Amino acid sequence: LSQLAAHSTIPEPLLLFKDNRTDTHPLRGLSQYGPYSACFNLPGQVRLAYLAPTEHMRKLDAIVRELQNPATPKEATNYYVEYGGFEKVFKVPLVMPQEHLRCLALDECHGVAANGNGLALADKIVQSMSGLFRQKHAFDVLLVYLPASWKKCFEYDGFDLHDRIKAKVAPLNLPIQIINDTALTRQCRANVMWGVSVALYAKAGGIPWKLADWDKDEAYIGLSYAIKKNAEGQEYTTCCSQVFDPDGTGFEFVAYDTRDRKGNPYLSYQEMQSVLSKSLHLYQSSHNGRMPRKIFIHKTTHFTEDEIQGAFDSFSSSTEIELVQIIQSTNWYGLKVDPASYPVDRGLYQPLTESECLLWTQGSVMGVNQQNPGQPVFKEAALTPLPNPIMLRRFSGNGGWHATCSSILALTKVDWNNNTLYKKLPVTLVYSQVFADVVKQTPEIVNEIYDYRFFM
Amino acid sequence: LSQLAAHSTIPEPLLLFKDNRTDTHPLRGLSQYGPYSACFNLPGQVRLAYLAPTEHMRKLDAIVRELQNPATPKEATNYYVEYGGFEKVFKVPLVMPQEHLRCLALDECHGVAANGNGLALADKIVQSMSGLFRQKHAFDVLLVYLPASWKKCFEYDGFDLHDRIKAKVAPLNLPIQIINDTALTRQCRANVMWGVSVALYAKAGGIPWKLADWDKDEAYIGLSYAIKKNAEGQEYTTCCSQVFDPDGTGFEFVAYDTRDRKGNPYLSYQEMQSVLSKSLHLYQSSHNGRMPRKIFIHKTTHFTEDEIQGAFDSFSSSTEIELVQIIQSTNWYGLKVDPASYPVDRGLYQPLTESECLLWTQGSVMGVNQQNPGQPVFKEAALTPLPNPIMLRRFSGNGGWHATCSSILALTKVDWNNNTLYKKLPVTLVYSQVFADVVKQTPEIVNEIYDYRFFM
Amino acid sequence: LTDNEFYQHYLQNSQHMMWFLGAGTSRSAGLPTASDIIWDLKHRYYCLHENQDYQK
DNA sequence: TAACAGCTCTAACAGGAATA
RNA sequence: AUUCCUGUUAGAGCUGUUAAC
Ligand SMILES: [Mg+2]
Ligand SMILES: [Mg+2]
Repeated sequence: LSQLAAHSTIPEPLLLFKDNRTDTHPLRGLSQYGPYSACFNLPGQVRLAYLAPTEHMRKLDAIVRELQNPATPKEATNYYVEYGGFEKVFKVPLVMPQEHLRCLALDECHGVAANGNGLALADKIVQSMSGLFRQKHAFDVLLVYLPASWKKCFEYDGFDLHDRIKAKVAPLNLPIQIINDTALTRQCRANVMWGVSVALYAKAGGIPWKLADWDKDEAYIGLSYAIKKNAEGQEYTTCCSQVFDPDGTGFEFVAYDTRDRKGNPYLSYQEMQSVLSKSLHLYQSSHNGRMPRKIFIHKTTHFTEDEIQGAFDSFSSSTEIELVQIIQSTNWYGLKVDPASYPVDRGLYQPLTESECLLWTQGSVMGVNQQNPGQPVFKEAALTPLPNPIMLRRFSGNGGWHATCSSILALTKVDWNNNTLYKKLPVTLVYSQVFADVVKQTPEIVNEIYDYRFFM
Repeated sequence: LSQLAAHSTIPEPLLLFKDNRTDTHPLRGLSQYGPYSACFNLPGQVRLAYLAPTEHMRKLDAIVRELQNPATPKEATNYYVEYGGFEKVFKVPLVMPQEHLRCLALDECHGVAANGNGLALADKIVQSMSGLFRQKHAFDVLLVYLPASWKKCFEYDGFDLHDRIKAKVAPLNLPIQIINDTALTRQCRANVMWGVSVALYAKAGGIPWKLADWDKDEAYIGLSYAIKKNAEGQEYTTCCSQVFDPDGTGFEFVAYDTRDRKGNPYLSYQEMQSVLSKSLHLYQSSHNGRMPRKIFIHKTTHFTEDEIQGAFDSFSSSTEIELVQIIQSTNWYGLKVDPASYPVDRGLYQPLTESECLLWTQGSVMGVNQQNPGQPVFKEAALTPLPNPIMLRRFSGNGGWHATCSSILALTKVDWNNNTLYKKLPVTLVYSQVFADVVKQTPEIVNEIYDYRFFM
Repeated sequence: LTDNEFYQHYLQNSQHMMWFLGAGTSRSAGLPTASDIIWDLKHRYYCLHENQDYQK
């Protein structure tokens, strides 16, 4: 009775790179081959701009210089790869801004920060951008710096400065790479060069890497929510992200608040039907009208009867729907035996119940070790000694745990904003949660949809 | 035989304002709803500085002071609405410049006024404003005042004072709104106040209004030229302009030189192919890299056989190129009968022959007039009794007069420098002409592209 | 009449009940509504007289 | 509608760095 | 907020099971 169903370890998903080469290590492949989207000239050159107070601009130009020159990894050398210099590794020059492409924040921002007013501080930071907006064509990415003296307005109740800035500059089409004193300090200072460099490339152009072995006929959907603590009650702001590989070479990753007020994170049958309608209409527009054949709707909470009925009735019979729920905190945890020195291989899925499975999005990864090749690497070794798996509770499917598990595993590796090897959750869930935070901070965003490069 | 093809009256295009409240009449919509950029709070407060001889300094204060007070129109009262002041109409405070920002024209300028040296006067004015180079963050718009005593150097053969001043100041990236005695020389105060208020708000970085429901996938190119009277021959300066709408909410308007020597205003294969490739890259940079589905080109003269092929070879198959030539001088003119008491409706386009149509850019507009409500308004009734119809000659568009006619009609309404209802030409043509003058005066501008807010 | 009383009223006597569904219900069935049909017709005609790409 | 049980989530903080 | 998710402190949201009203 102690013998469970046999598991199968899904191998490490391959990532499409420069010249359609595949390598499961993102940074190693980027150094070796280059970005997938560099095959075409979406970014001609990464022209930057600075927005910071006059005192701390030296930090911005210093960090940009550090991006220009190669760096060596000091911490987590088990996984990271030596930086080859932005021009060498992304095959595109990184242009330092000239005098007019380099703005100065108003001194009134300091007064507002001393006053402890987050809303006015974000408004003033945005209003400082007019000098660059007269030259919006000149630059591609704006590096907004915030001095530590503004910490009092960085994060407090009912507010978040980063989300407010992102929601204020998203309709203005300019990507923004916010930099906190964190790129200054930051000892493994070749971390900065890869996280910041990959973010800069994604926001100026796009697609640093693309997941291979992706059927063009599947659209993946992830719903996630956030809470705004009202004085009387609460507001549950839920938003949905969508990923798919279209007929064109440009892999698409969007989000869009489905929503007026909601008291629970479970969408009503009308809301799910409307959100799902918007989703497949977007897919059809990106697929010249072709119907999706596989649909994956990942939700952090269980689908009610209304949600499943809305899913069933929104599509036609030809498009099978894979309604899956992702559980983050679970009691179970495993230990590999042959007992192994390193924890269980990443990607092992263990069918517990006919509808509930364990997926090991965390765990040892093979073939991506730089030093002592062949040794396994545990991404979260610093944080945890063992990997905590997630629970997939399939609410609607025809058959095959492998089909959804491999899709989730491949969706855990295409977060360009993520410096590390993978993510505990699929990019759909994380982007839906990020956009949920954004919409909760700024409710007047429900009108439009946005690409990933705006909010990553 | 006296029967012509049925004319079609294109409706008056709508303009987008704060909270996306559409209106045909720009100033009335500005009064009722406010500027387009108010929702983004992009200009914030407007901070402006002065640069004039001290003997006239007070005048500037006066007009600026009178910018902050209501004004009631006395001339063209049939069109102009009551002015409410910068604080009320634009929902934005007008900032009194401090003594540190306020500058005085250096004395030797007055002396060179006697010498009749335009280049020396312009350079001396630039050196006078050089005290404002360091304090670029403090102010947004500079208000250069040229006294009537300098009229000797205002305009003379081969030199334009305002053109030279703006050509010198644009590479330094600081807008100026030159003010002469004219603005303080007229009779109707509300007219000038609307003009200066809109000009200053748009020069700060805001957008007073935008084309309602404008397609973001169409780019409207416009090429114009200017004459430099060389000693031996002639010089033709050709420059292009773009008025496309980026993926964001705001919209762009940028002109650039088409470039070594030209004796004819017809771009060759190489030059036209080059300027159109630069335009294509400019459009790609804003829309993440998406092709423009259709591109409209407005040239003042006919397209050559080589020039059409040059325009074609610069784009892919998906792009639709509608080459159009705009002719202002025609023997035709229209009379409206039901004999209408008011001239022929604006936007009434008459297809004369295959690839030749008559567009009535000038004419009566319904529902715009303020006094005597419900009556047509003729903007140019002062200059002449009739509206002269311009003529479109099509060279490349596969089909459809409606697309080009509506596009041009809507384009003649987004000239912020213009304080009247519309223009005779699309903003592409007029801004290409203005930048052609700027480049012809100053040859050292050909390298860089410039926004409309600099030269408007 | 409040909706709950109507539900009780119907539930109380649903044996003898004609239904009169209009074109609004088919709105969800995924079928184009009246306004959608009108917009399709304008778009179908507008592209033909003025030669414009239909799918563009 | 008022408690009570479990399952699971986010909301604020804090926090150190890949088998030693 | 270059990143990662490990914990702490709380509250909700769902399910229920009773007592009702
Ligand atoms: Mg980022
Ligand atoms: Mg002007």
